[PDB]
Amino acid sequence: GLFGAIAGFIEGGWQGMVDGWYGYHHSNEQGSGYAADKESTQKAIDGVTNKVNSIIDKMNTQFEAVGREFNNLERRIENLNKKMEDGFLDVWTYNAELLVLMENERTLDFHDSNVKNLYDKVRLQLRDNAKELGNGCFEFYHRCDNECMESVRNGTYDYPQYSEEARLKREEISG
Amino acid sequence: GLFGAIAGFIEGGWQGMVDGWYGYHHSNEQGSGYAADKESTQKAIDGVTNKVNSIIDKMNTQFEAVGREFNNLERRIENLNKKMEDGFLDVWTYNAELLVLMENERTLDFHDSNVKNLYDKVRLQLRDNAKELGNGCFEFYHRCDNECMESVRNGTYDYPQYSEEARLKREEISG
Amino acid sequence: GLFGAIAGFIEGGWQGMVDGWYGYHHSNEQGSGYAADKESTQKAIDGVTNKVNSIIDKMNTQFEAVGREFNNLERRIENLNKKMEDGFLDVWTYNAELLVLMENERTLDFHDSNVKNLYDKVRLQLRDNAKELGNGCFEFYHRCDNECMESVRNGTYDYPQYSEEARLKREEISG
Amino acid sequence: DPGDQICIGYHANNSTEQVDTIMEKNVTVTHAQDILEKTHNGKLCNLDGVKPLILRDCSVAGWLLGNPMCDEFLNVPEWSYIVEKINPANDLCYPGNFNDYEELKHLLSRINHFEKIQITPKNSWSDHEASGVSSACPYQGRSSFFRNVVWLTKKDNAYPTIKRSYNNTNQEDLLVLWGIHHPNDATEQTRLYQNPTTYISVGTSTLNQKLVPKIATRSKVKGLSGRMEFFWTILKSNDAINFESNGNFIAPENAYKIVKKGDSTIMKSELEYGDCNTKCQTPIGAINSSMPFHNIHPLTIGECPKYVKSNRLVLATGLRNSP
Amino acid sequence: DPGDQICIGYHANNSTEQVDTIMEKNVTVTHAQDILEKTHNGKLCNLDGVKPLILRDCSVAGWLLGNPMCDEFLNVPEWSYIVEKINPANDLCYPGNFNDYEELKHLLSRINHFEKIQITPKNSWSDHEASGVSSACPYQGRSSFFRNVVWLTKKDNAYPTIKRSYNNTNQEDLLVLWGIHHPNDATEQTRLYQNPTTYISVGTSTLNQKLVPKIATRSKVKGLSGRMEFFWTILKSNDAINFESNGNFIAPENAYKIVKKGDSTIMKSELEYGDCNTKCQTPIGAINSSMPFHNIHPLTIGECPKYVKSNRLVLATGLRNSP
Amino acid sequence: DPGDQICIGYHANNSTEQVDTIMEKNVTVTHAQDILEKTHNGKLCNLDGVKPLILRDCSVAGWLLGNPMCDEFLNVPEWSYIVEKINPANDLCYPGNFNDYEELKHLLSRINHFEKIQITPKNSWSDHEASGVSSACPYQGRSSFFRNVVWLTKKDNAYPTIKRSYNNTNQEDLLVLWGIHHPNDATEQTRLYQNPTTYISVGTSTLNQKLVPKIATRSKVKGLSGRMEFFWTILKSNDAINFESNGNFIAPENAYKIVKKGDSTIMKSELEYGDCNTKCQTPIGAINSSMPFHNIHPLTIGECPKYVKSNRLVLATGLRNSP
Ligand SMILES: *[C@@H]1O[C@H](CO[C@@H]2O[C@@H](C)[C@@H](O)[C@@H](O)[C@@H]2O)[C@@H](O[C@@H]2O[C@H](CO)[C@@H](O)[C@H](O)[C@H]2NC(C)=O)[C@H](O[C@H]2O[C@@H](C)[C@@H](O)[C@@H](O)[C@@H]2O)[C@H]1NC(C)=O
Ligand SMILES: CC(=O)N[C@@H]1[C@@H](O[C@@H]2O[C@H](CO)[C@H](O)[C@H](O[C@]3(C(=O)O)C[C@H](O)[C@@H](NC(C)=O)[C@H]([C@H](O)[C@H](O)CO)O3)[C@H]2O)[C@H](O)[C@@H](CO)O[C@H]1O
Ligand SMILES: *[C@@H]1O[C@H](CO)[C@@H](O[C@@H]2O[C@H](CO)[C@@H](O)[C@H](O)[C@H]2NC(C)=O)[C@H](O[C@H]2O[C@@H](C)[C@@H](O)[C@@H](O)[C@@H]2O)[C@H]1NC(C)=O
Ligand SMILES: *[C@@H]1O[C@H](CO)[C@@H](O[C@@H]2O[C@H](CO)[C@@H](O)[C@H](O)[C@H]2NC(C)=O)[C@H](O[C@H]2O[C@@H](C)[C@@H](O)[C@@H](O)[C@@H]2O)[C@H]1NC(C)=O
Ligand SMILES: *[C@@H]1O[C@H](CO)[C@@H](O)[C@H](O)[C@H]1NC(C)=O
Ligand SMILES: *[C@@H]1O[C@H](CO)[C@@H](O)[C@H](O)[C@H]1NC(C)=O
Ligand SMILES: *[C@@H]1O[C@H](CO)[C@@H](O)[C@H](O)[C@H]1NC(C)=O
Repeated sequence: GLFGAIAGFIEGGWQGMVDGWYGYHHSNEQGSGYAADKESTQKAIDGVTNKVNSIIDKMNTQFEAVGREFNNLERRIENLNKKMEDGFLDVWTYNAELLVLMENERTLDFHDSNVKNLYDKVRLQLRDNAKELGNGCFEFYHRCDNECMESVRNGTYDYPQYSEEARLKREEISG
Repeated sequence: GLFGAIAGFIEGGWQGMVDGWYGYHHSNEQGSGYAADKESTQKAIDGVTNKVNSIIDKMNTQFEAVGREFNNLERRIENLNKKMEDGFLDVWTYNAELLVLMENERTLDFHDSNVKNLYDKVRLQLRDNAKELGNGCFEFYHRCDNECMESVRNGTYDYPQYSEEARLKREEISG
Repeated sequence: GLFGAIAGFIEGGWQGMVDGWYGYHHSNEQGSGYAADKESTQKAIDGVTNKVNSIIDKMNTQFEAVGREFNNLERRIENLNKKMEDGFLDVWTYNAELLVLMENERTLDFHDSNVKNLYDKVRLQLRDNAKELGNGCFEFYHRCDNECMESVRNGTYDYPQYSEEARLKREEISG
Repeated sequence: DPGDQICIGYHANNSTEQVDTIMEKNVTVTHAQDILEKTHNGKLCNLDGVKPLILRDCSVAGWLLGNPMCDEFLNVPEWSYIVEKINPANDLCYPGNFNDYEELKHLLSRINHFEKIQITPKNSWSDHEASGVSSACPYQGRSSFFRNVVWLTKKDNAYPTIKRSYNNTNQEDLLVLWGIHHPNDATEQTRLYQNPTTYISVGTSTLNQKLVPKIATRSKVKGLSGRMEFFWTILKSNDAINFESNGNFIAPENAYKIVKKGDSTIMKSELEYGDCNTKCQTPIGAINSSMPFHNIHPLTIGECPKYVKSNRLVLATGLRNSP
Repeated sequence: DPGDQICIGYHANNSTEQVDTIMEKNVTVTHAQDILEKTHNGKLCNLDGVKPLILRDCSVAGWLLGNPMCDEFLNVPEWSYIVEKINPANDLCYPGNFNDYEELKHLLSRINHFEKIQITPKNSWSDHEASGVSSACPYQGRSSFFRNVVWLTKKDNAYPTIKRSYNNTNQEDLLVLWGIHHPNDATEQTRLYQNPTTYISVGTSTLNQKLVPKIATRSKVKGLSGRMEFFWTILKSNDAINFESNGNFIAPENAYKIVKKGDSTIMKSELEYGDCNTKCQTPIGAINSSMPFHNIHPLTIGECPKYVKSNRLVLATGLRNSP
Repeated sequence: DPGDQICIGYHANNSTEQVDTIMEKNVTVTHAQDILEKTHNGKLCNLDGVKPLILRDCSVAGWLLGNPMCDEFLNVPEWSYIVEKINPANDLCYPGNFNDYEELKHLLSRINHFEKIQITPKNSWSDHEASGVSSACPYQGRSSFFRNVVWLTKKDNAYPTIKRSYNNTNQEDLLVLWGIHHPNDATEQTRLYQNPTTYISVGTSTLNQKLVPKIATRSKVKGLSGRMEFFWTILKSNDAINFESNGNFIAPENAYKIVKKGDSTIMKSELEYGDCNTKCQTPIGAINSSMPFHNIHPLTIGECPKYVKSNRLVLATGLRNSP
């Protein structure tokens, strides 16, 4: 695919995460758990619903056929009439099928763009206070309660405020 | 965006940046400043200009309506003439709106892709001679005059020639 | 392209590689050589073969002109018939020309996305057991035979199995 | 040792729904939206509140002229649209043709309401016989004729020249109908109308017509070698129509006031009334849907979805689902 | 201390222009390009150098036959296109009809110039009276007639048989017009043409026509119950036309040589000349634009943008603008 | 030193194929696929196994009426399509016209085979001379006429009234042809048919026709100013056609049985037979191809590519090629 994320460096989804489309699974001393990133999910539920309404409204003015009748010595214009009406039904049938194929292709790659951007969102936040495992998981270098995990999800995580305990730990691995 | 650069990890554009579409905010000993990357902007103006030329000439052969008159016992063919002409006008009105709707969205994502590729253009060149601050900015582990800055913008930045000073400076921070 | 791989941070293609579209060049003690990633080229051939058939099957129902004759006092409908048939020929000519331009552009960006996803496939496996040179190449921090190279090409590369030999080597450099 | 962790991921579920794209067919997805209505109720219904005019085995010609087997429609109320069978059985009961029939039909599909009136009473024909009848037009086992026109024949042994006129003092326009009889031979001609060489003249502010019978021998149709040929005109308010004839004249008795115009159509269908109500009607059944597309039939009336020839149209709304 | 920096960014401005996409509406952008023309000048102009033929209250029929109220158009110069009102006041002044009118108007849109010539001098009729006139066709307060055809009647008490002929020895083709009068009763037919039973024969290498009057009773139109029916043909270069009649004949006096051929059309509009000039004209105003599209009117003539029904059409050229 | 490496890259070759995009033209690529057929063989061939009916210098009317100069076609075999020249030489040899000709030609495009039969023997006219002949219709150095219709004239000094009937007892439907003669003056009318005032009646289960001659003065065509006007009808199996006439009647001799209906067309071409074979034929040459599109001619018959007005259509299959 166009993306590398869904069915990529992250393989498979979480059946246990049933609150949104995108979010977090954390695993520390205070047990495990899931959390949905609403903001990125909100732009996604709003983004796709804009799409489906625009396509419906672009099609409200579309060819409508009406019956006309002809006698036995009007074969030529009867044939004109039939070929013209058939012609428009083929044109608009092509227009709808091809449009659904094209926007299906973008919709799937759209969710995918949002997964990679969210992953890149936190990788840019933590930096050298964590390790990239390479499958969507980050194992960081200090301890995080149930208000630290919260600080990254609302994007406030102060990097140097945890740099030291981390600095100690990566030197301990460097031992 | 679909790439994460515009309105993403780099926030907002620079009103002080008025020489191109994409570029740099540089800050060394010789003060502050703005600078445009010329090379990538030409391929960008050429790209949008080809698009609009392709979009116009693809529409130059299009249905033209002609007035035709019918008497009072030609209501059937009068009606045929009207549906056929109305029919072609809705088809080409649809064709023109949908093509502009589609290529707008791709034009915006073409700019987003071009910024990210530019960001990765300097990031792949510097590596550990600088740090990603997380906002599009790179802070060097050494000092860069106004002749170092140029070598990255024309893509010649000699890495090993400055690797030691950076490595020393970074160990000083890691102590 | 929209991804930066082909004609981007990777420059030029390899004429000597004649078994696939995307792949690997290895350089160890057992000489050099070229090698194609079969898996990604096949899914790439399947995508394009599906596309070209889809474009053919979407055009199988298309307007067909039939000859009709009119006498010297049927000029209005002779003109109607001619314009209706010419009208459909202009519409289906536009549909085929434009579909080809659009899918050409996406086909080219499909290969571009596929080269970069293969690159991140390898970058994610090695991490700090190798270095990004910035041109599509990885310089290892240990030794790779003709069975280590193979473990990376099929994605079985065991990381901790080389974590130690490597970590020491970069310290010799970073000291 | 393992420290604390955090991971990024996406939703999956037990969906099995598939969408298509141009590079790949049958892709399973978490959430999808079908946008194609594929079902109808198989009935003919009211459009909004308004009932259609459902002819049975009667054709448009049969109704307006008043074929005796079509007495159900002698006075119909306002309709919303009209339904007619492919090959109605009760058409022109006496053999012949209906001049400019297809143009009358097109006019009829721009009309929602007629109000029938009598313009020349059957008891005004005092020098001719106004009781013509044929076995090709039966009513209750006995011979009859069209109810809205009259077959005039000789009285005593004479057919005086007819001069009759009618002025449309109504505010709305009138649909007027009449005919001419073509006999089989010279002998039959003199028995019916006495005079051997005849004509019919009809005049209006815009109509200027002259008809002469064609006397000759033709194949038998329902046992008859004679023919009847019918005509129509629209008589505008405050105009007058003029008839003059010395034989073979099938004269007007009733005509129609055009009371309301609007969107209507003539549907070709074998169905009958279904005692239901809808906002979208097709020849094979009605539609109650919110889908933007449908694929049931191209000839529809009312507030409907758009027609396409597709078997499937389903949109991906969610994301790709893990096997 | 902080060392040196370098940052990545894009252009921004004080722009407020907005474009649309399928996922998001009213997105404000730094650079955009309009491609839809929405303004016209509201007048009728010359096309290139060439002035259009603007009939005022005249129709094509009024013009070509020579309605007495249309003497303005007795000899018109070369035109670029023709402008006509929806319901012109000077049409057929004597009530009746113009045969194959719409086909003739269609022929007219490949013609840019007529050159009128005489076929039969008004003083060449020495055995008929050639001065028929009617109050339905007034000129300056008195009774008159069409100028390009002549109304012949009996002289003394006779209408001898007419045999008249013409060979088109010109290089170009000829548009020839003629007619027949339908009286109200036998007395008028005798009063005007003496012979009770009459005909008109017209022959060409390809035309073989025979007309007979239809004498009958009709409504009064502008006080009259008589009717006139007009006919036309194109006479090929080097062919000949032959006329024969013993009554009811409205003979040709003038005919038209088609001297210049090209592209033209007939526009329906209420406007009058505007002393302006354009290369693209519509029925409600002219266009001076460079946009690839316009949305004024579907019927244009000249070198024009393509017509679409959009209210707005703007293309994103720049990038998304920061709030 | 440099250690061990592994690098990622893509395919290149020495190809010269170019593709176009919406943002960029002439992009060189490793692999491309042509989808537009641009070549034809310039000949007229059989369609599958079946040979076409190639009229030479004969037109369809000439063939069907049996112009004595089209005797090659008196009895043709089953055909796949029909080839007719733009301006055929052997058409109506006696000047005149063919009624509803273009509707008949349209009917013919649903027919693959005729079988000619004789319905009225030339020796059945015992009170008329059935040997009419003209110098405009030559045969072998002598004057002749159309073979499928017969020119009847007076015998001794009389022309009795004809009452003749034919019942189509064939299983298949019949194409029946007939005509009427328009003389130049009353005198010629008397030497050929004796009676001054004549008519022709034709009747069927659906047809009720009456023709009257138009005696008049016309230009000479091929030295003649007389005219012949022809008519046609399709007589259903087991129906009958009835003729009644006292002059100017061009009676049927041979008629055509519709033996096979199917897909056919009438092509306009100047070319001649080429003893070849194809499955796709156009008026200017045949096509043997596997491309999904072609640009040779819009008028084709058989199993063909889709027609477009493009000069080039090439699809990108590979990637961009490095110099
Ligand atoms: C219409 O007039 C043309 C030309 O003028 C005539 O030619 C003189 C001989 C004489 O008849 C003059 O009084 C006329 O004005 C005429 O064409 C000519 O016909 C004559 C007689 O055959 C020949 O000279 C020649 O055929 C032709 N001359 C020229 C210079 O073209 C037309 O009659 C004839 O036209 C030609 C083209 C043939 O088709 C011939 O059969 C035909 O009768 C005349 N139109 C008609 C319908 O008679
Ligand atoms: C039918 C009837 O009784 N009409 C009465 C009037 O007679 C007619 O009225 C009209 C309108 O007022 C005209 O004057 C008619 O006269 C003309 C005409 O057209 O103006 C006079 C022309 O000179 C004459 N032209 C020729 C060449 O003969 C023309 C024609 O004869 C007819 O048009 C042929 O169809 O008629 C006139 O005939 C009457 O004047 C009025 C008042 O008394 O009352 C009406 O009832
Ligand atoms: C149909 O009958 C009506 C009713 O009488 C006629 O309209 C009236 O006629 C009177 C008598 O001259 C006159 O006051 C008006 O013309 C009209 N009055 C009203 C109140 O409507 C009508 O005759 C006349 O109608 C006008 C419009 C015009 O055609 C005139 O020439 C005509 O005689 C009758 N219509 C016809 C066609 O005879
Ligand atoms: C054409 O000839 C055929 C052959 O005889 C007629 O069909 C037969 O007509 C006889 C006469 O009454 C009768 O036995 C049948 O009607 C029929 N029999 C057979 C074996 O075919 C035909 O005339 C008749 O055709 C039928 C269909 C019906 O319309 C009847 O009314 C009619 O007399 C002849 N065609 C015509 C037009 O008369
Ligand atoms: C897609 O799935 C449907 C579901 O039954 C199946 O019938 C069809 O054959 C499938 N198409 C392909 C190309 O496998
Ligand atoms: C988009 O902007 C226009 C102009 O400012 C405004 O009229 C319109 O209402 C906006 N869109 C919506 C959905 O309101
Ligand atoms: C693209 O290349 C072809 C190959 O010669 C050339 O004919 C054509 O002119 C080129 N395109 C343009 C726009 O000139």
